[PDB]
Amino acid sequence: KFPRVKNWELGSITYDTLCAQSQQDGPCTPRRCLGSLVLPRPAEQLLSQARDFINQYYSSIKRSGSQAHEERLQEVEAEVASTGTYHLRESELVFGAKQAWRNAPRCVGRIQWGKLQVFDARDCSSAQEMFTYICNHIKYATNRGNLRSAITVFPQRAPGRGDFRIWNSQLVRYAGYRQQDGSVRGDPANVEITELCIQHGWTPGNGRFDVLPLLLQAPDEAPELFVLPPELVLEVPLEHPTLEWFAALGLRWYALPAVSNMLLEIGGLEFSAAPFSGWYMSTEIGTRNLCDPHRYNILEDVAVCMDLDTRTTSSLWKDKAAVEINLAVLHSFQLAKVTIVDHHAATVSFMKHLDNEQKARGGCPADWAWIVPPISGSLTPVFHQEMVNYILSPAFRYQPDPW
Amino acid sequence: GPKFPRVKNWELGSITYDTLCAQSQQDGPCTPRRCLGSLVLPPAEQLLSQARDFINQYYSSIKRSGSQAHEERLQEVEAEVASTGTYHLRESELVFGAKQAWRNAPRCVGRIQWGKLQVFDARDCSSAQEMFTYICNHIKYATNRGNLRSAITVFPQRAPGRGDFRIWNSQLVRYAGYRQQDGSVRGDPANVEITELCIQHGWTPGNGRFDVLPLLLQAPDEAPELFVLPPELVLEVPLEHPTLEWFAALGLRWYALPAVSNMLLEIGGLEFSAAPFSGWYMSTEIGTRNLCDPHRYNILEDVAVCMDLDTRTTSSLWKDKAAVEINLAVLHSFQLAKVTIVDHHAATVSFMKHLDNEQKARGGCPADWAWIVPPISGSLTPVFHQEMVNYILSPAFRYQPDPW
Ligand code: HEM
Ligand code: HEM
Ligand SMILES: Fc1cccc([C@@H]2C[C@H]2CNCCc2ccnc(-n3ccnc3)n2)c1
Ligand SMILES: Fc1cccc([C@@H]2C[C@H]2CNCCc2ccnc(-n3ccnc3)n2)c1
Ligand SMILES: C[C@H](O)[C@H](O)[C@H]1CNc2nc(N)[nH]c(=O)c2N1
Ligand SMILES: C[C@H](O)[C@H](O)[C@H]1CNc2nc(N)[nH]c(=O)c2N1
Ligand SMILES: [Zn+2]
Repeated sequence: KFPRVKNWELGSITYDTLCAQSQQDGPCTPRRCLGSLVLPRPAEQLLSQARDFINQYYSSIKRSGSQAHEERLQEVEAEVASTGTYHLRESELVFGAKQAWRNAPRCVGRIQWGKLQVFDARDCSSAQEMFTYICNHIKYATNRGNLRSAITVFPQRAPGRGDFRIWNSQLVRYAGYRQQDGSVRGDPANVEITELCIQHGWTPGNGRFDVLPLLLQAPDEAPELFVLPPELVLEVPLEHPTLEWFAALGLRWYALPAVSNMLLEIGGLEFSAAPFSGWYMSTEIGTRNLCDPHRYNILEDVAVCMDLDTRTTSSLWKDKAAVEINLAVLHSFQLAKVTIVDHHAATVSFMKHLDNEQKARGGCPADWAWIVPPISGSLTPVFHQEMVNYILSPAFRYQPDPW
Repeated sequence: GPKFPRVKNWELGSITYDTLCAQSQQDGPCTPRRCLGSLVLPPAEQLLSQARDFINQYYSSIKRSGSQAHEERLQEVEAEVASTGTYHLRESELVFGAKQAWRNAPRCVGRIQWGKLQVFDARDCSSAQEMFTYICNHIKYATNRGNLRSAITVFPQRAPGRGDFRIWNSQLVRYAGYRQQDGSVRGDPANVEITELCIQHGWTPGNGRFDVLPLLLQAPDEAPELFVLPPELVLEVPLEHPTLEWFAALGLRWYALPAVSNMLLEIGGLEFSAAPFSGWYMSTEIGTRNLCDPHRYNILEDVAVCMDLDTRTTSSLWKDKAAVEINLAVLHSFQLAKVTIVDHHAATVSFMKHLDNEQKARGGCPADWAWIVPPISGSLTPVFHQEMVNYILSPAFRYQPDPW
């Protein structure tokens, strides 16, 4: 019933009892484990999800069974009975957003979970207003390089009405231009979104690091294009502490990691546009974004500037170049006074979070394959830590692309 | 469309479906409620159905399903179980089964080599002394003066009303771990218990960082007997670095032959409690895990100090830098010494070729992503980007409790 979780570096053992509170099935069965997969393959339901969330909320403020708790359940029930849905109070919304971050099994930054600035954008009626809200989010979150975690929450989904959506997967993303020679200029992950922007009237550049406009969509309307004021998008030129030629590569990356295509679920309510941001863990940039074969793919270039032997895998040229690239990102961000956390510091804080959560809730949902960094896996403490994965609500969730 | 797990490669955008998992007869640890896949360790009628299933697998592999010889073997196996409670594998059945168990092992990245496995039948073994002889032969053959060859030696199966053949050591070759008076450990902390067991059984212990352990071998219903491997049979490689000249002065070394000796080999319901197998190392096994794990030799800080790195801050990436050079040293030294080894790049590439082979041959391949992805430079290898389905097929290798 209760999974036994072991750390193999320390020999310590916990028991996850929190998993029992999961109301949603993952993709695994006793026959086969599908844990390495990236994506998933009435009014009484909503009401039960609502009562549960409201119960969580009043529990969190040490007010269970109190009159305001009882009265709040009646409101929710009254509203659902009459309208098929209900609405959250701002304080409840704030609670729900923090819990969803807390419950996100793939996020290594969760030690920070209680410190989230929540912007209520539920009074938004147009793409233009979404743009204003997003611009303020970016300004606030970026804070001249001293990054602060934030989420802005747009109006919830409603029956038989189009969703508010941000079409971009992040608020800040570099264009990928499919050249005719089959190659890709810029970021290949973004070829499609780049093409949608062009179709909807965007004048493209021809750089490797052209910041994309946002396609914002108000319900049942064509999306609208919005260029971000370049002074809002903080960026960090990449150079290397000891290799002078590195800066010549023309490499750079943006400060603000803001996810804008995930769905936020709270108490049965769904928020289809609720962009959030924290700060980068350096491997996301140095390893995945810059070195993935299907991304900027710079490994061989850097390796050659380092005069390494590309001819054979056994010279570990890839491993060597990857380390210098990650060191460059960390150095550069530190020099530009922009918040960043290395994979060692991050995983150490995550272990502390696991311990905090073990005492607070009896467990912590974690996706080992995502928590372990893409380089130097076993060099970090989380590699040696068993982990249980499961879905708790409030939750962040993937959703289909609006097109 | 298809009612089977959809598996995606995110580097190449290609998709497959695993139909093979439908053949899984054993539940793993996961449920729809929670995934437990990161966990390291999470009656005649029964035997007969396992036996019938294996015999069917065997006759399929030789393309004789439905044949007279197929149906006679089924009747032959059921008769044996009916009168003895158990049965016995033909020689070629054992060879097939051993290979299929390796082919089926979700955690082994070396499975491209699965068809090339030398199977030594030792089911006639009747003493601990004889077990030692068979093991020495295995080591000699498998080591082959550095030109390593995959092999397994199969000792007699569990018999009802009789004690097991057991090799107490977790590997045929492992280094002693001596608990110190200050609480530290000299040698390999992984092997402290087995080391103390060897001493309790009369071994005269050394006091180096790399003393080869003797073997504790247990014949049925007898106390384990102790055997020292003649040093010339145990091939070792002193570790040096191709450019850092001081690395050789660290006096680090590792053994050539990676031989797992404590796992249970299950075929058709028959259980072989002693069936040691060996391949060749993937270099990260030694350079990253054995040498840099905090609870193993833990040499990262020592090497980083020699490299004059800033060990006072995480953001200098001193651990990453040191780990790279250690792995390079491992590869460089094995190659210099002409001892077979494979780096994590070549290994993972070959495993991808294996996935493609198995997709065509069986409609999938059970694989443990957390074990297949190497402990350094994960996303720089192609397997990181490959979704993987994990499930238990049989024949299988399984963990089994330590015999003490
Ligand atoms: C404060 C510093 C933060 C750090 C260092 C951090 C770190 C990370 C990292 C490295 C990932 C893996 C992403 C990937 O590799 O694609 C991740 C995932 C995730 N994080 Fe964070 N995060 C932070 C803040 C936040 C905040 C404020 C939220 C929400 C309010 C959040 C929610 C999530 C979610 C839902 C995922 C999974 C994304 C997906 O499945 O694509 N994180 N985090
Ligand atoms: C020929 C070259 C081989 C290579 C490069 C190789 C590689 C590996 C590696 C890297 C692991 C992970 C073990 C760990 O990290 O602790 C592993 C596990 C495993 N291998 Fe191999 N292997 C090879 C040959 C063999 C052979 C001949 C067999 C059996 C017939 C085998 C069966 C297994 C099994 C059962 C495991 C799981 C071990 C466990 O769970 O503790 N491998 N292999
Ligand atoms: F096609 C796809 C289907 C599912 C997921 C995919 C890639 C994994 C999703 C990216 N995951 C989040 C990436 C990201 C980017 C920027 N910031 C964060 N971030 C910020 C705070 N915490 C995480 N995360 C592609
Ligand atoms: F206490 C424990 C409980 C379960 C597993 C554990 C460690 C993971 C098992 C070691 N796994 C095998 C390591 C190994 C060593 C030498 N050779 C191989 N090998 C040889 C061919 N293929 C793999 N494997 C401890
Ligand atoms: C197939 C595999 O699950 C996929 O490559 C995962 C692995 N772990 C990851 N971990 C993080 N942090 N981010 C990712 O995108 C992925 N991708
Ligand atoms: C907790 C985690 O499951 C454990 O440390 C695993 C991770 N992946 C591994 N992968 C391999 N190849 N070998 C291992 O011993 C482990 N250990
Ligand atoms: Zn699972």
